[PDB]
Amino acid sequence: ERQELLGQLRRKEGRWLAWARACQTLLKNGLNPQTLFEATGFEPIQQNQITVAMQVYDSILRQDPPAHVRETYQEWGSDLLYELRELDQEQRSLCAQLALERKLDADQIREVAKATKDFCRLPKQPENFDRHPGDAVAHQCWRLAQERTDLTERSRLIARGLQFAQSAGARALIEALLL
Amino acid sequence: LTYYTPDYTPKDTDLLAAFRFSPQPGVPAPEAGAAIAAESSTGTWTTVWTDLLTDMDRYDGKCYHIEPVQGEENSYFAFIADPLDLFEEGSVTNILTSIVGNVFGFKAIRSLRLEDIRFPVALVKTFQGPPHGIQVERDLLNKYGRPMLGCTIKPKLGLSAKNYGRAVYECLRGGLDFTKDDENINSQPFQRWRDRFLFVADAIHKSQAETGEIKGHYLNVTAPTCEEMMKRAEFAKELGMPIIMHDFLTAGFTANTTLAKWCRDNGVLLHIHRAMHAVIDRQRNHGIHFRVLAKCLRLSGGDHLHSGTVVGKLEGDKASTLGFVDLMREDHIEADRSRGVFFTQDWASMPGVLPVASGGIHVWHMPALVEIFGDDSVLQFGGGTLGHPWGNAPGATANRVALEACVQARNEGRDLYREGGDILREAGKWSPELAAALDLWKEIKFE
Amino acid sequence: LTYYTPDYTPKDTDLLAAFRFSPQPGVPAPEAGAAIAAESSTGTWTTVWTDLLTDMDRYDGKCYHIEPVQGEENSYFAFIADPLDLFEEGSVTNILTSIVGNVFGFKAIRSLRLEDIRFPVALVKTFQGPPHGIQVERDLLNKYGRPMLGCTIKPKLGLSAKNYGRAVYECLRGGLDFTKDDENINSQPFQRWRDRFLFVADAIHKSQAETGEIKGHYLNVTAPTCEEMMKRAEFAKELGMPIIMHDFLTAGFTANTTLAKWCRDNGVLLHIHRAMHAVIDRQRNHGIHFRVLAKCLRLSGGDHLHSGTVVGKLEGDKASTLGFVDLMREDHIEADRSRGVFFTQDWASMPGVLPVASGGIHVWHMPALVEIFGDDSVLQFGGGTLGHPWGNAPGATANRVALEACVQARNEGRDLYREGGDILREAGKWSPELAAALDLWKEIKFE
Amino acid sequence: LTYYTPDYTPKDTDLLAAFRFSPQPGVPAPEAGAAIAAESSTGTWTTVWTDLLTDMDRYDGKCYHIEPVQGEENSYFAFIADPLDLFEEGSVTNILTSIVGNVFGFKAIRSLRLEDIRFPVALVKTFQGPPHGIQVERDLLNKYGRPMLGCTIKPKLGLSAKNYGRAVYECLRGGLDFTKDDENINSQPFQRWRDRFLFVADAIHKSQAETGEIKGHYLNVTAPTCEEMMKRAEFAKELGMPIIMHDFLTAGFTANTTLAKWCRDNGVLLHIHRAMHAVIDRQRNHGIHFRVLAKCLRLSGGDHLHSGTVVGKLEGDKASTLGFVDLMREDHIEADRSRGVFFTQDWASMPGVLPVASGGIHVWHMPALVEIFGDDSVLQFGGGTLGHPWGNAPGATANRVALEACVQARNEGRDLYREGGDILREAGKWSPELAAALDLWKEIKFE
Amino acid sequence: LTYYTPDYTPKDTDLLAAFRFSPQPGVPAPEAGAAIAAESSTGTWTTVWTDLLTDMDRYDGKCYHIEPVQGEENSYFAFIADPLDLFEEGSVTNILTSIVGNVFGFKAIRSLRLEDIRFPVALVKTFQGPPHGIQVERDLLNKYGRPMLGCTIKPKLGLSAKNYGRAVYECLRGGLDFTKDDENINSQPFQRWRDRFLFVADAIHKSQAETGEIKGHYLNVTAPTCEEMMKRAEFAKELGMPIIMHDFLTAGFTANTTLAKWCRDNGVLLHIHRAMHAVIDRQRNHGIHFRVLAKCLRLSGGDHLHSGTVVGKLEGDKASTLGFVDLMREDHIEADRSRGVFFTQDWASMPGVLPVASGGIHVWHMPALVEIFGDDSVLQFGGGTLGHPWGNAPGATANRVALEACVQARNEGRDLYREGGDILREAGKWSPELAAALDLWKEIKFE
Repeated sequence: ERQELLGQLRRKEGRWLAWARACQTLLKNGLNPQTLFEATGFEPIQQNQITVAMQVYDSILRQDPPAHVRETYQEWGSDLLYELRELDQEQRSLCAQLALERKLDADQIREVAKATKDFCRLPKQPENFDRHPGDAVAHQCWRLAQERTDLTERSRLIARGLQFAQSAGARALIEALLL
Repeated sequence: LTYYTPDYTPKDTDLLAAFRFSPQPGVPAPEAGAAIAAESSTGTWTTVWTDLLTDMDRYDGKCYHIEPVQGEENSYFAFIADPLDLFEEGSVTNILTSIVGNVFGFKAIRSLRLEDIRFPVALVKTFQGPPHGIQVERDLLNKYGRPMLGCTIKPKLGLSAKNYGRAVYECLRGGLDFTKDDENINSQPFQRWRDRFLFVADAIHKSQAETGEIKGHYLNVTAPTCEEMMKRAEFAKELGMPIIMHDFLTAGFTANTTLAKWCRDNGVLLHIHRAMHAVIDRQRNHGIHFRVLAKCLRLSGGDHLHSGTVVGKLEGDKASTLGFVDLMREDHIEADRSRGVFFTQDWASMPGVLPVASGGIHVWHMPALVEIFGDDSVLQFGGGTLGHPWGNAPGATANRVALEACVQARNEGRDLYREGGDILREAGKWSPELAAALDLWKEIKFE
Repeated sequence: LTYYTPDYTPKDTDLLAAFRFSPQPGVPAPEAGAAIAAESSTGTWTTVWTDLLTDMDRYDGKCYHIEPVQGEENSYFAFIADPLDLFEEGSVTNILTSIVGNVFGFKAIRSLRLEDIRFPVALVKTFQGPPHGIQVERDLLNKYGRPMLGCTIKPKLGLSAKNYGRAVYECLRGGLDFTKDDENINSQPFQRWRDRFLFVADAIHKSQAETGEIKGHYLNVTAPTCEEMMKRAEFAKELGMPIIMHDFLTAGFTANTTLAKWCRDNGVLLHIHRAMHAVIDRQRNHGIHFRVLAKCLRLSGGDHLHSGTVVGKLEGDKASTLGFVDLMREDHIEADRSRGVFFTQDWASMPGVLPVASGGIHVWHMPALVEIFGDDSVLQFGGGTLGHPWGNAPGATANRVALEACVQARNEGRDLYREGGDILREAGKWSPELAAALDLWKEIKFE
Repeated sequence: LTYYTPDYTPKDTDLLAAFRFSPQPGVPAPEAGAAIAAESSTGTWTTVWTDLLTDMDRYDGKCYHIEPVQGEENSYFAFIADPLDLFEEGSVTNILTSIVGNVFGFKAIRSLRLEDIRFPVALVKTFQGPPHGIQVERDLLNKYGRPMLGCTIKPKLGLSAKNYGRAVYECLRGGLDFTKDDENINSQPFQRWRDRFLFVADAIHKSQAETGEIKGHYLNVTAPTCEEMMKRAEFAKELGMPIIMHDFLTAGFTANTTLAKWCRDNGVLLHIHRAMHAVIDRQRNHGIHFRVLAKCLRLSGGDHLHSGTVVGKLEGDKASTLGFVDLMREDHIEADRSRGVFFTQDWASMPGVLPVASGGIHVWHMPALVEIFGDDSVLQFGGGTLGHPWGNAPGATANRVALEACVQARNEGRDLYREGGDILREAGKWSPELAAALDLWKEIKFE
Repeated sequence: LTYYTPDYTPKDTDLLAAFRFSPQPGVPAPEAGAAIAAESSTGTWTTVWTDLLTDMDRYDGKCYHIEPVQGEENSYFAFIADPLDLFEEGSVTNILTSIVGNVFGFKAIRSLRLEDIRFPVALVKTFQGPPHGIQVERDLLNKYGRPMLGCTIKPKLGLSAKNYGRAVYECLRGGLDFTKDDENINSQPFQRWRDRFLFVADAIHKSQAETGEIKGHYLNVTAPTCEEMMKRAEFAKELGMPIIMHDFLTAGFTANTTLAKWCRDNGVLLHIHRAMHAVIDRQRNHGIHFRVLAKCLRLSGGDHLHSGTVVGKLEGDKASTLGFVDLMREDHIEADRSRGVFFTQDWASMPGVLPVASGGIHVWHMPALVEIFGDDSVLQFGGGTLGHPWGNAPGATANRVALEACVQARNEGRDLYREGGDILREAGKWSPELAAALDLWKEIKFE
């Protein structure tokens, strides 16, 4: 079924999707994981890295990314989208648009994706709050920053602790702290 | 005895351990806290002839806090602090000996439970660490997308050399990743430790020859003497077995640290069975928590660790179990009381231990499992009454099909806690073994 | 699950262990007993493909009791039974792993406490035993009429080479038989393990040269690795120290059995410091009893054993301790529930372990101390606030005078538990140090 | 290349090293600083194919500062930062290999000098440390109030087995504390290493027999092969010599640390003679500083280490030496640019190394010496033309008399930098050897 | 001090070393030369009591020259000598310790640079030599007509076991002869030290299975202690790797001589990385020259040696490198000042070390490379920005193709310094990878 479709893999031609579309279709030839990299040139660790955000891109065709979140997102967020594998269809594009409007060092959303995973588990959302990474982070300090007692380990969440400009509730609840 | 809460500005190294504390009545609370602080080191200001000359004030284990338990009668959390120099490099035994060796049961309080421990960056770095990382273990095993598979060989006993090893070959050729001995198949005179190792070894080798996947069995080396332990380990390396299993708490930390340093020396993966744990960690008012053993056993290194599962447990207990699952894969962890992590602990690139759950779980629990442990874990089977009425190798094949379909359907993005039963139903449409697995149990516990 | 009370005539070998048992309500009692019996071996009749073919009925751990506790709500001891072949020769670790490794906390009962253990004659004989007998230890030490003397060097820390060495010399010379270093005085970077051994060794050496009595110090060899342990032990034999001390429960039974076999191999006496023995044995509904550790630690041999004392304790507790205290020196022991010995146990000439008591005891309890432990024991001092203003060596001299007068006045036949105070008081008539000891405390507790 | 000064908030572990930096003209300054930062790790962001898939941003050695030198043309101090994971536990060799292995001479700048290095508390605790502390060395030597004494045996060569050992006998009999040979003395075919060790050993033993003070002379073990080195060093251990001397920089840290680990594994002192430390630290624009080297030596684990003296040197240079002199006795040191401490450094109870000064110093320099090094040091003699025209034994005796009488001046309270000449004048009134020492030189350099 | 120029008739053994010498003003020139001669051995005629009985005149290090530098202010090379007996057999450490250990920075002269060294025939035939010759290395590798190929892996970190193992496959398979990791790669927390070896080893073995050429990787064994070093190096031989790499100057000559004697003992080739060289050899007035390290490192044997390259430096400096480049291959070398050879040196059939150049040179310098090092060398790649935009294995093939064609061109007789660009242009006419190599750079630096 495949003639000369590995030469583009061999020559390293294509941005990033011409790698992943190719490897996923090619994986149903008969060769195992230790055969496609035993020639073309693809480490197993990375062979799986782009062997999922393939399917995360299949997952994020819920909303259309409005031509400002797909320009340089054609072959980027490799480990960024690789690590998110426990998100809710309703947040996979919502966490990615945060990662492309925040511009931090490539692996930083592994920690928000755990507290977000915990946020979409409690039988019922908290009232005057919504399900989002911006709110989860803001509500993450409630069971952390608030739990804290000292100004040394309680004033470090004045920027990363909140920054949920997507929920007034958290902003209205983060007012009695200027004490 | 004035160490009650002098606010201390608790510091970088500091060994900040905590305690679930319950006095006997007729005892004021912070005096008993400073009693803990004095009993931890240099008891109760023991009067010497030099106390008028020199002040012993460099090594005081020093309490600084008191806070009553939310929703409890006569109990509070005391935060202890021990500066640096009370501990040896290399030892977890010295850690436990210094902290809790005599402090419990000092006939003033009713009960006491060592709940948590903070390990500093300047003590974490001087230990051995695990023999291999999660990364390095996946590197040696080429298992890159899914959790690892395992079952326990049944029955326990009366199932001798050819019996046991060729049952291992059948149950492993069915498609699993690992098989283990249980805790008590040491060198017992119906089944000598020699030939079990030989036959299990040959079974692994022929199974690697057929299936083309790297395979392994958890060999038990729980030994009476340390020389017996090193001898059985050296035979395990002589025939090239990738992993050995060794219980930690009954064998002891000196044997375990020695065996871990050996596994670093020869490059063999290391499994730990948490036998005899329920003696110490069950009651909610007296003992130590399994979390403290989990951090200490990440230090005295191991590559695997039984941790148990969450099936129908209480919500806060499930959150606590997730808490100390998170204490051994992440290397920078914040502090949640409701998950039971009282301290913000760094690990300074120690490549933490894989957890592995083993309870009475069949395949319908599998869509919960990949929902809970994510990807970085090993999953067990074969505990209770789950004898496959077709066979053990068909059971292993059905297990492999089940986990492959579950990992791929989690990759599908279908919220697999909700639809995992239907996932397995469409998965068994061509595999008759998985159809039998559908037939033998059910999943209508809850949504 | 039909292993309730089938009598079956409990037999010679049989490993007849017992349990203090407390269910959660909604549980019938003997079904939970057979649940203990099934969880001890081959859990809950796990269904296999050979069941219909072969009956697994040679290694079942059937119980034979259900007796409610006299004076307790929901509490009745259950006598189990495990035949022979579930246990390895040489190991106490396999004993604990087989009996209580997973049985506790199986989420059906409220609580469970391993209370007692019967060891058969055909398993007792295959272990190492202690390195030396009470007989043999007296033979090596020439201490033939009195209990042995000991104090703890105070303070705990900040008391380095010379400071720790010179202090030991005075305390030892004063007239004691032994001294023991701080439990957590392992190789900590303010006090390296090298020079403490060198100075204590020289200290003891010089002491003997002067006093003409065989002397010794309890050297601590609690080590991280087993190779560190063997290295420190080999240095302890290189300079000729008669005894080493080593805590058992945090270091672990594999290290302890190895070290005991080493002490047999080189002929050195062996002390064991019960460290963290309350984190398991304190609560009266959950854990194991210290008695079971005492029998297991007589097996994985040791020549001494901290056992604590009876000063103002409860009557049944005092008797309980005595019960287990006489369940080691004797080699043929009957069964008393009120002393806590549930089984009639033989030892087949194992020369059992000396006990040694260490609590907050001054000389006033000297008459009572001997009155309790008779002659075959070691007695400690220096725990709490008993700093002798005159001096540590005057304190040791007063101690020696006190014990000599107490042993001789017990030989006088006058009630030592009635005329104790008078004896000591009258004795101090020429020794001013003992007169200061009379001055510093009192014994008007009772008759 | 954007790492210029992004302010970084420099952190706890961070390995904050500094540099004396001088570009070639036509080079902008912070680009060359980020060139240092890139050359320290992952050079100039080496183009790769995984750079468009993964950002390599966890291990960047990251510069953050620029500050021009006060009173210098075309030079500034750059503060580098390397986070944690670029360094192995146990190695100083990996430290030097990572920091300065290729960074110097990269053909863009004129010159570069590694000036300082701040070790973290989570990396300096994982090293061995010295074999013995200043405390522990005084404990083994019973020298409690005064600095230690030493002379070099003269001449260097042609002074064979009976000559050398018996020559040290007189010197050691005189009253000195130590007597070490010069670097060039290893196993050279006019003087085989065997018999020098034997005769020096016998001289030490007979001198201890006569004088009653613990004695010991440095025994160079600088060896070609590690096996040979250990072999010759082993002899000393068997002959019970308390200390061995071994040069560090020509023999190598690899062979040094290994020997240092064996030094604390047998309990023997350690003498590190800084040989070849002028052709790597002399020029003020290119090299590494002795201070940095000194820190590394402390990490290795040496007891003594030649640190030279201040006799008529420049004020800032004298202070500089003093600044680094304390950088190895104190364990918590602040930061002075004029002294040397560029960044505050903790040591976490590493018991730092004794310094020892060896220059062309006679006894009139002795009232400066105890003025400078206080009490915690060793003092040398015998460098230049100071052949005592009476004799070596008398000369040594005179030296001891001087220091002994001097140390009294320090305790007296006479400001001994001012009156030390008159102190020696009243000291020589009964000792004729010290009177000859008064005769042979003078002290009127300055007040 | 009379050793100025007494013409000496400089002899056969004589250790005739030289010096680049620069006084401070106010110093007469030959007195400072005799000061060097006295400081080298038995300093400044140190007085003694046997100076009027025996004349110390057998071991003096008198000089025999004082010629001013052609084209320099205050700079004249001195020719000091040292007869035989100041040096141990087997040691380079003793050589450096005797010659330059304290001579530099003796506060009389401004600066001093150890420029050259003559090794006698009765002292250069008593050292181990290299483990294998150039001949013997070609014998073990079957590489008979061309220089060997090698490209350092990139990135420098974050590129772990399987990722750093599979990446070596392409680089090696593509067609190279060797690959080598950088100094900073030793045992780190982000990448074990044994794991990497295993993966790397396997890559080599499978690549030998496919290509049919003997292949190898330069494994780094820079270790903290000696035991660890030997231990890690021992594993390499067990796995069967043909060569190990080990930096010399930071690890130290004792470790290096021991490792070289080990490589003779097991027959493994030996690579040396010249890390930390630029600290010592860069400035033209102070230090030692890399040439002296090159001769000393030919003695303390090694089979390879990084030596750099003459890409486009000054002609005067270019020749200098060549001068020291022929101080290993040849075994009978004349003396050129404009080349480095200050005195003719024999080697008595020591089979000298292969050089290897590693700079920012791509395939454009390949034609020139063959022009300089002839045939007996190894050539490196991958330093700066030369990431092949096709791939590393296409780059490897291109590299081999280039050198291969280049070698042929040189063999043809076309004066390849002139036409080498056109040679590569006709070479890339069928290889597209070499055409990309033509595309990415250029050669129009000069004719």
